[PDB]
Amino acid sequence: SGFRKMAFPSGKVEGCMVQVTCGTTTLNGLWLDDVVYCPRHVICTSEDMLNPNYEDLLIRKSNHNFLVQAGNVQLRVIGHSMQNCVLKLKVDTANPKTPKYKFVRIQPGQTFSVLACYNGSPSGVYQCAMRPNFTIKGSFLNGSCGSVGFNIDYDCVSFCYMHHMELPTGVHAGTDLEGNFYGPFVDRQTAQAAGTDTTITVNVLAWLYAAVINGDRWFLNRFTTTLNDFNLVAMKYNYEPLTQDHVDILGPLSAQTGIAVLDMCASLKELLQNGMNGRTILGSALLEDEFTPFDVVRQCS
Amino acid sequence: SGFRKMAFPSGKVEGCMVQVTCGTTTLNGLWLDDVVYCPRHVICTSEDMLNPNYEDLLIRKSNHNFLVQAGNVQLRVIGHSMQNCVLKLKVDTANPKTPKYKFVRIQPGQTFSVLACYNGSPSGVYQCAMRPNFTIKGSFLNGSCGSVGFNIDYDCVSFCYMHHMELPTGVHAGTDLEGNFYGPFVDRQTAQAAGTDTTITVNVLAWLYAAVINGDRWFLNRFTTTLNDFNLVAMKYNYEPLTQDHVDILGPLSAQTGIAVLDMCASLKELLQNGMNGRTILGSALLEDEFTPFDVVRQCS
Ligand SMILES: CN(C)CCCNC(=O)C[C@H](Cc1ccc(F)cc1)NC(=O)[C@@H](Cc1ccc(Cl)cc1Cl)NC(=O)[C@H](N)Cc1ccccc1C#N
Ligand SMILES: CN(C)CCCNC(=O)C[C@H](Cc1ccc(F)cc1)NC(=O)[C@@H](Cc1ccc(Cl)cc1Cl)NC(=O)[C@H](N)Cc1ccccc1C#N
Repeated sequence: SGFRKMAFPSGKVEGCMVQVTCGTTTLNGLWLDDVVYCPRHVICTSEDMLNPNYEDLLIRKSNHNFLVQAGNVQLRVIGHSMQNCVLKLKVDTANPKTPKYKFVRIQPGQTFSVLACYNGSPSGVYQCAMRPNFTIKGSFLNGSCGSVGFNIDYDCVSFCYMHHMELPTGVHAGTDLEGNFYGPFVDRQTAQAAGTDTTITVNVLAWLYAAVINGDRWFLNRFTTTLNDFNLVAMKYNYEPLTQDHVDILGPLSAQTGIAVLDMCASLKELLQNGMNGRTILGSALLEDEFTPFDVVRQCS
Repeated sequence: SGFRKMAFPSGKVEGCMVQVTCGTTTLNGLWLDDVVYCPRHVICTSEDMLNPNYEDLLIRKSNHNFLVQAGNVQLRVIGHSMQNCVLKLKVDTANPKTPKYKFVRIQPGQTFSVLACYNGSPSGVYQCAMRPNFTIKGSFLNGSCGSVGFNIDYDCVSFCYMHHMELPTGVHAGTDLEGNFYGPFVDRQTAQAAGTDTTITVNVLAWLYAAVINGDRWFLNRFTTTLNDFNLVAMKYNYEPLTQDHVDILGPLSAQTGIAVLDMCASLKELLQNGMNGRTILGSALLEDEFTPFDVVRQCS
């Protein structure tokens, strides 16, 4: 029992992290087979960063402009190309530690694990949700660009995030591994804002179920509700509307506890109108919304 | 910027996890050089577990009673010995992925990373504090025994925890890697209770500093206090007394923010007497006490 913020084991990704240097700019890259993936703004000087034209800047580059280091062993770049906002550097050596992997794009409210790296050296691991406004509330310092986010599924690493920048508000923005940004952001050093965020309702309910499974029951009640009347109370408190497929995914948890989703929605409604009266749920005084139904099942099974 | 619950990269430990089987009992072991470490209660049947005599049970064992699996490759046991509550199995192959390592015992309030494993296969990573009553609030299912807790320091893994049992309250108890239990627990299946827990004051203050560094300032005040008057308010709220060496460790954070420790203690006092009035600090509605001053510096530097 117990419920913790849990990341995937990071070793399969650690064996892929390299250091990509161009000019005086150094960030992290991802070495899979004979290709290295990194953020394209590594080809930028500090002045280029204000209003870059990346097709121009890459055209003015040669393979020998790129220093790739897999630890102390420098790697030989034999080709380079752009894939939207990620740079691809072809190297002469396939990575012998390349795991089975996919490039996948995740939806808002889905979670993943981040391997925060600096100078190609992994330094920390944590869990993250993609917020509804397409930012992540990460933990990232200078040098972290090129750090990746991933999920693991039977020894296959699904890479879903590459880190590109920190917004003025201190939240973080990046791309998928094909270089398409999440949300309406671009890779240039201008003060960009995110839309207004919202609470991931389905995740809050998954976490309420985790609480019952771990023996926290004080918030439960005999009341039930309908799907339509709950969503009326969501919008008032800045919660996403609950769909019927969201109820369906919560099916297994509802089964394992004997608490219908709409029964649990009634308890959520009460917590929103009245707060917690100084009590906690799974060690938190807030409704936590960064655990998916899948994350809960994985930890409670 | 940002502040997340952060674990150490787990790859160096993943390369050490094996599956130790005796009879019908299977748990996780730790393979370093030519020795495998696991919890000694693997030599117990379900009846032995009630009131075991481990010197008797090990004496009745031979090397061939122990099945060790490093993945699919079975390992050859050539010797066995007991080290308090951990079993040592000597194998014929040194682990080629053995990292540089130490066995260290941690103090209450110190944190570490847990690699939760099942059948010798790593499945998740999270951070933990050793509570003042010598339990950890972990996340562990059947099969997790033998999972280890560790810190990393310049590619040296300091192993500090092996998981042995879950208490009736759902908290977890284990040993150091020399097999000495943390706290007053023993490896037998009886309902054991932990002493009363307390909040790690120095960690709460480290986390308040992390908040200021990340721009959360609403809780600050112009008041200051003395070391003696603060500790009077601690005991009333079940907080550990603050020592002068605790102030000293908080030195660097106090310097980096311009907020003397005793100035920050005044803000803590106010939060305890008045609560948060519905506001949050670093995404939490509670005073978090599982980040050490070291953890904060590492993430804010
Ligand atoms: C107290 N606290 C919570 C308040 C918030 C303080 N927050 C910052 O000061 C980060 C600033 C915020 C900012 C400022 C001016 C702008 F106009 C745009 C953004 N942001 C960067 O400095 C970008 C500029 C940038 C570089 C490259 C591209 Cl493509 C786009 C942009 Cl916006 N630097 C990176 O993100 C680096 N690569 C990685 C990095 C460096 C320093 C600090 C964090 C990180 C991360 N992670
Ligand atoms: C809703 N929820 C929060 C309420 C709490 C429910 N909590 C439990 O039901 C776990 C029980 C609690 C218990 C019950 C009777 C006792 F008399 C002693 C302890 N505890 C075990 O079942 C030990 C018995 C045991 C085995 C070996 C030794 Cl040396 C000592 C003991 Cl106490 N089993 C392990 O710990 C396994 N190895 C690993 C394991 C198995 C199942 C579940 C969790 C874990 C973990 N982690």
